[PDB]
Amino acid sequence: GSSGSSGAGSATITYSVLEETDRGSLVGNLAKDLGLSLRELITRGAQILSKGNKQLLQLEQKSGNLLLKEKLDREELCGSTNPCILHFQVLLKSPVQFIQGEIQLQDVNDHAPEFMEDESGPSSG
Repeated sequence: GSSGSSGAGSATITYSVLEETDRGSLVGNLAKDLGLSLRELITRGAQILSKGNKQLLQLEQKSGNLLLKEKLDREELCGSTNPCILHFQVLLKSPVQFIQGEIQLQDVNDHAPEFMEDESGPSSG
């Protein structure tokens, strides 16, 4: 059997946060993101990996919320530059595991219509 081939995409998670994010601001949910439980995140010790020395993130690991270390700067990360995405990774302990998350800039400006969803019905004849 054979059926062509294709598939790409490194980023697994994408967060939303401005650029002037204040220190101690909730970037997003990690344990709730993957839909995992704090415990699971705790057991596997889930932390934020940003930069070699001094991290710009700190997962309290209490409610699964990404906390900023300090007040960002600009150039340090991106500052204007595009796409302007933070570079981080979720570190896990035995079983040691790592993820390739991402931080998208708060580019909220669409909203779009939405209101619940539920559809399903086959057809044939």
